[PDB]
Amino acid sequence: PNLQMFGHTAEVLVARFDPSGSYFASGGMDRQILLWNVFDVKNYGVLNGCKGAITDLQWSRDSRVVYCSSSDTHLMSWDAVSGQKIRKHKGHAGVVNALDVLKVSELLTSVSDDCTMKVWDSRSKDCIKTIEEKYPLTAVAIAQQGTQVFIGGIDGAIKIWDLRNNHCSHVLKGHKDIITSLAISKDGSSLLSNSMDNTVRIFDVKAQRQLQIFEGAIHGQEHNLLGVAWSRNSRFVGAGSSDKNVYVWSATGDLRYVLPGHEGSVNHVDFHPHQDIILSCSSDRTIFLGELN
Amino acid sequence: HLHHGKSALLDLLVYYTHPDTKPPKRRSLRYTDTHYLERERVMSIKSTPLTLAVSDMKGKTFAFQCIDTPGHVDFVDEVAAPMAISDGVVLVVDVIEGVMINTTRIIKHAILHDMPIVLVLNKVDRLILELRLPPNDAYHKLRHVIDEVNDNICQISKDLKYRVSPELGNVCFASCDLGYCFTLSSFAKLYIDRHGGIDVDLFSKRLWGDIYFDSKTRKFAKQSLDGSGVRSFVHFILEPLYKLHTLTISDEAEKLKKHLSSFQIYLKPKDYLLDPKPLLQLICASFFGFPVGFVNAVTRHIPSPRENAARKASQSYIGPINSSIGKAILEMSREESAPLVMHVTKLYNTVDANNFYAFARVYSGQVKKGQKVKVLGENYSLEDEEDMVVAHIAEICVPCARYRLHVDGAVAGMLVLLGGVDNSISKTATIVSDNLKDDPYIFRPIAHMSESVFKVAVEPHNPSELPKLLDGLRKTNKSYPLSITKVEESGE
Amino acid sequence: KAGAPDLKKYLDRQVFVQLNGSRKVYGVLRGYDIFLNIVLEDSIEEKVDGEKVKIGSVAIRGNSVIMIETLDK
Amino acid sequence: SLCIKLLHETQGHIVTMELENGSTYRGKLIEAEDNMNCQMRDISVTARDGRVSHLDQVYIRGSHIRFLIVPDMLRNAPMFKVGPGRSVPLPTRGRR
Amino acid sequence: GTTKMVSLLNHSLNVTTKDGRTFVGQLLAFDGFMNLVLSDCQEYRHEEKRMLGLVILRGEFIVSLSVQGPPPMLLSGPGVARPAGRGIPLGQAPVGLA
Amino acid sequence: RLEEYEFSAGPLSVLQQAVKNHDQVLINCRNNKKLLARVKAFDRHSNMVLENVKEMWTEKKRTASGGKAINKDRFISKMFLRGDGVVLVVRIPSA
Amino acid sequence: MKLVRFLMKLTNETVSIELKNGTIVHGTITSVDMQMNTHLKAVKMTVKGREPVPVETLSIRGNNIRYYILPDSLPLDTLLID
Amino acid sequence: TYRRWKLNLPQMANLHRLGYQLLSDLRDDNYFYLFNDNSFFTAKALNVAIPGGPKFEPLYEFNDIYKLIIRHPIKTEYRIAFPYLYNSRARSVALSEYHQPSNVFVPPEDPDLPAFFWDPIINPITSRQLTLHELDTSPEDSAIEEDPNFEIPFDPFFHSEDIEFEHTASALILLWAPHPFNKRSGATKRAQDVPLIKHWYLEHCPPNQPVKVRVSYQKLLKSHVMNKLHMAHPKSHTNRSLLRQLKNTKFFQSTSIDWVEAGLQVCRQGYNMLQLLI
RNA sequence: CGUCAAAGCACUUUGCAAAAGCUAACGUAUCUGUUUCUUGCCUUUUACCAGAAACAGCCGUUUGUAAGGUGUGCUAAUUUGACUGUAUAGUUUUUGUAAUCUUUU
Ligand SMILES: Nc1nc2c(ncn2[C@@H]2O[C@H](COP(=O)(O)OP(=O)(O)O)[C@@H](O)[C@H]2O)c(=O)[nH]1
Repeated sequence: PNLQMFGHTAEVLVARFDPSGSYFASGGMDRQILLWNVFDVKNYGVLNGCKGAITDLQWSRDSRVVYCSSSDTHLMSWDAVSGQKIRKHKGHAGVVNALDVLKVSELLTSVSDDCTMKVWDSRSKDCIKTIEEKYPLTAVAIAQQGTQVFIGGIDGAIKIWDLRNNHCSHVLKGHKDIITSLAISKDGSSLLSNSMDNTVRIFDVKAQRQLQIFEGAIHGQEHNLLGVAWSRNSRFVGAGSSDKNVYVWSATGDLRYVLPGHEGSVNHVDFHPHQDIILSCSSDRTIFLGELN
Repeated sequence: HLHHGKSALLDLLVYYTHPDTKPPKRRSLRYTDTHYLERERVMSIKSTPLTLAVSDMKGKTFAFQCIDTPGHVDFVDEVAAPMAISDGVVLVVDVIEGVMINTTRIIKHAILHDMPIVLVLNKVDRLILELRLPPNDAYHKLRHVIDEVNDNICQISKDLKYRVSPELGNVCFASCDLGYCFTLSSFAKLYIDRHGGIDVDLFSKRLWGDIYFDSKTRKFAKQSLDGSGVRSFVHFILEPLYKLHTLTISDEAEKLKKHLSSFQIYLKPKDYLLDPKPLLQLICASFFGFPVGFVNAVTRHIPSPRENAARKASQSYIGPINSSIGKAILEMSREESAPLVMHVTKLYNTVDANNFYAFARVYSGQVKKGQKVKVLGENYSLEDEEDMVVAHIAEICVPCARYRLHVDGAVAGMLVLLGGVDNSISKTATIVSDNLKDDPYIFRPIAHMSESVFKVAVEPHNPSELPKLLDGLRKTNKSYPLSITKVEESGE
Repeated sequence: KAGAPDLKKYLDRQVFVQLNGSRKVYGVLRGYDIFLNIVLEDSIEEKVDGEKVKIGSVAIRGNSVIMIETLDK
Repeated sequence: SLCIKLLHETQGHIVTMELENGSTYRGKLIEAEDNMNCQMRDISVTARDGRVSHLDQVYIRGSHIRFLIVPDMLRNAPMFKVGPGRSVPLPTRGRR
Repeated sequence: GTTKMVSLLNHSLNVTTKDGRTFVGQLLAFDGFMNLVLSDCQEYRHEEKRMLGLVILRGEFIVSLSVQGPPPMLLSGPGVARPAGRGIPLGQAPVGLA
Repeated sequence: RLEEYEFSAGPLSVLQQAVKNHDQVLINCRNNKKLLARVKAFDRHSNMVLENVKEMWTEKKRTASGGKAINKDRFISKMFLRGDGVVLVVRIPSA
Repeated sequence: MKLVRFLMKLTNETVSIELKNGTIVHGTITSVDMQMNTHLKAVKMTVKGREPVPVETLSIRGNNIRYYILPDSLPLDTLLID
Repeated sequence: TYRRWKLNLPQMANLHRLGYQLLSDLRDDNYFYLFNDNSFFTAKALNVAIPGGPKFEPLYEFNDIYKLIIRHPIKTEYRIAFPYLYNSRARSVALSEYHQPSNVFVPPEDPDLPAFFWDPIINPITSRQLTLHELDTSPEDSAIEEDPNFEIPFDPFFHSEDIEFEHTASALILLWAPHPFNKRSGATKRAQDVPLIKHWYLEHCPPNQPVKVRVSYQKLLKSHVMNKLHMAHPKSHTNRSLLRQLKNTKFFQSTSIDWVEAGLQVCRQGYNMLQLLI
């Protein structure tokens, strides 16, 4: 099958599976996160409260608590079993754009239009660290180790920071413009990155040079943050584009699947943790589950 | 007597125990009326039973097993029925009406069967607002009611084992509208818990009249008031009631805050900007708390089911006391071995008119589902066994007016609702277990305090449906003690 | 505080008190206190030997008291 | 307070207790107090030695009690909220 | 205060007393004098045990407190699914341009 | 109200006097273990915060074979003493 | 107007507490009350005439506390002020 | 928005005192006995008619004179009290409220004497008819005789407040007033839904009136029954409201003006709207 | 009144949902229509007389929730909830009758 489920009122942004592979969550401009099943593809809770639009979901690695990143500074927290509020992580003085989580579900990183990175504990309700750069930040990724945090800004310079040192250790180079989504592999050994130059580049974690520049997935005037993912094997790379197409790569530098279906710009493509399924979201208010037999 | 505030007394308890329940706006609430006929008319009609977990001074919880009785003069039937089961009688009397008919008619009939009495002077608040008597002249109007109770006692017995008076503990001043019942002992506590150390007992003796208090000497006397001797009662109870029902009311809301802060009652500022009667209710329920007095005034005078077993078995049981059943009653045996003894008086309609629950006191042992049971009648004797009939106990349940508590095993001491045992029964009908030692005896058929008298003929409007009417007339005889059917020679 | 105890039913009756130091006394109960200080008349000791010495009117302290009994029902 | 009301509720039942004395007493309880006074009947004492005795009536001082032992059904009993300006727990319809 | 003491409520506790004896069981009720009520209690005088039941201790008698164990123990949103389809667009290029 | 009055005139004034004079003190305890130190602050219950404390207390070997008096000292930097343990205070000046 | 108020500042540090009972207790303080009732975290307490046993959440009936042996790093002058 | 209002005691006092000439004077309800919305239903169903009240269309061997006992005819009033007893084949009937407590509050005519003053209408209270028990000690004597010297050091609760206050008179008069005034904090109806003088035509007509009137009184009463008979209980629904839909399109604008202007406005608008049709 | 927690707050405009759960005024008010029947006055049908049952509309009411508007504060104010909320060194609990020794198994 394919399954193009409808439900949201307005532009949807982010849609992700549990780490387990038993649910979706989705939510964009609706101010409504809508949970789903995978295997009778039905809705669940209408997580209501966020007074800004959602920009990023992420399941806790317990598969119970959910975290948002509203446009009104809040980062909310939700008990996916019951569906009640837990907290309002009040901090930033602007619009949050990305979130990331660890193994230990306890630490979270967010990224504002205040040019401020901030690490959060799920127990304090306050910031543990505050890394002020200069130009409004956009994408962030934290490693599996719980050590390296990658920041993506407007300079095209993916900076790398550790939790012990807090020094500008390294800076990725050769990306001319804008970053819309970082993504660390299931190894902890390589990033993915969507630039506004349409060069969906991979980078190294440890020597730190490029690997493979992919090219063929356009951003334009919309200025949405488009996403990228690593497949459960780390064989395939799934980048969406404003051309209504989900450009899946071969990770060897070869375009295999280029499946259309959406009527509007695509945002955050994902992969299921085990069985080969693709979550693809788009302003359109629609979502697909593209499979491979 | 009618509308004296019986059904509303229990409601006052209910409210404190069942948090969800709220008063309908138009009309009072009358928990324990239930029947839609009892609500169109508004008068209670069929006596209903309750049980609830009521607390006491200090805190001890007992399980009351109350029974609202119809106060209309014509259903005295359904006063007497449970009289042959209960361990005592609580009275309710209106401090404005006084002691009308049914109050005598019952007091008299109650002492005959050695029922110890507990007075509850209801609607006192009313005599402060409706009548607006001054506090001293109201005292006389109270005392007067208590006396007149006793003038109906004196006629039936000159004994001073009974004698209803607040000095002792029998009498309870309460208004079931505003939510407060107190005895003299309870009012005392109030002062005492707020002011160091004296006995409750050495206080409450002196609070009743023909006694006075000198604020100068701080001591009591029978001395006729020299100057400003008031009357202990009116000094320590009424006049600091009277104030309440004129502080709340008269919108001196600045004062109330300072005074109610003394007692550490803290309201929200919305509540003063509220409404007279339902502000009152809110204050009077925050100051006099739970109706503790009335609890303490029952558990001290109405005896526990064991103690009364001795006396109650003598006047009701026909047979000998020396027998094994006569003995098992006296000790209130709660074993398997013991013979099972009930005593059914009233049957209750259920939510559809089809069936009848039974209401019997379990006098001995245990009752459980599916037991074989010899259900005796009235005309029974050791000679003929034509009255007795075997039957199976379908459901045992504990009553609470509207809801019911499904129980597996009954026990001696309790009142119960039985399922299944109907068809043999019409009016009184003792139950007794089948497998027994010989000669099971009956319980005395209730003494109704009014003959039937009024007569009415009943033919069906269509004669083809005469069976159903006949089936119906049997069902009345079940749920209406004094009714009697009697087919005429003609066909009526 | 100061709950005046229920010793009304013991007034003008014989008693068998026990006190601290395993020492005990018989007497007619005359009066009692908030703190349970007691007034006994016709006070007789019960020594560890068992030798019973008549004393008279006596005021036992509250603190000391362990308990208070009745000889005859 | 609730630790006192539970006591008052076991009046009538049979109770075991321990005193600073060292001995334990067992009997039907008739009256209690906020002080922790007691009034019991048909008591069966058992000291450190093991010496049994009979005491018809007894009064106590709470100060002298170490701890009580109470029947089992007294665990389903209600534990109320009490309030700032009330002595006895009881249930509460009114404000708070 | 007594904010901490409410937090202990309904936990299995280990309570040492002035005598040396140690009681164990859940905590049902608590006081300003530190009167504790305990459920299904067991003393350990010391290779020893006894079963009591419900025990009410005084404040005088109690020394220390310690937890043994922990406390004992949105229907359907609007969204709907559908099957497949995957239409091809005649045009290429981005969404806003043309 | 009246608590202020007694701190100046009464018995407790001599600690307030001594502790302000920067004085040392000998305290006899209920533990049978005397305390020798200099005081920082005190209270109406005799709840005292001591600094640089040194104890003096006897002992026995208690049938080691199947014993004699031994004195033992220990220095403590800071010590809050609950006044219930105190039985006797000796407010001795250096001068 | 109490020295007890100073102990509410004390929270967080470790102390070896002595009691009337004659025990000794190393552990971190969490909270201190006006009635002296202290609660401790990560405790190693030892009884008079027994081996030391570690307890997680110890709390003490203030009445029994003889004295706190405070850590040497704590400034007294700052804490004695309201 | 002007929903919900809360009024002071003295204010409600004046309003009462100003409106006095309109609102009623019954307080009891017993007054109505056979003049309730229920009774009038049964009348309608039994096809009988009660004297002062309305009269509708109809709605819809064993007897033997020699078996009956003729003793006092049995009136129509009797059937409308106990319809199941005195009347046979009784259907579509409603049973009425049998009696209420009876109010014993007479309001103070001469407002100088205090709020709590023994009125001369109440009977003396004498009790020389009675015969009580006898005890030698006497309850009061005994109670003091046990210990006369004992004391109570604290004195009563409200020993500084006096039983009356400034408004405690005015207030008691309200408690026992007709609906709208007793409330002292309401809701806010609309001028159409405040009937003013409906209670004139319930109480039932004072004597010595002409037939012109007495007939009108009934016709008014009929209506009031006939509604209270069919009143439905309202259906659940979301609020439509036309006049806020039109306000949400771009074709209507809002402004505030004088009444008489907007009366003329309409009166004209309609003139033209017919002319253009003609 | 006191603590803790949550939240901007009061006032207002629209949108969207609901409103017998255990016999009860969503509205102490109250109007028109359709169908099916029964009777009135009647022969032109409409327009009507005045009862019933079954459906409908209309004029209104309440609540929750979402987005807004005005005035005020976001270096504050207000609301809302929750609570095992009082201070006692001199006899019944938190300013100790404790301390100490020795023998038995
Ligand atoms: N003013 C006032 N009226 C009361 C009070 N208690 C009950 N009532 C009235 O008395 C009636 C209750 O009658 P009730 O005794 O429950 O009915 P019964 O079953 O026939 O006795 C209601 O109309 C109440 O308004 C009271 O304390 N004060």
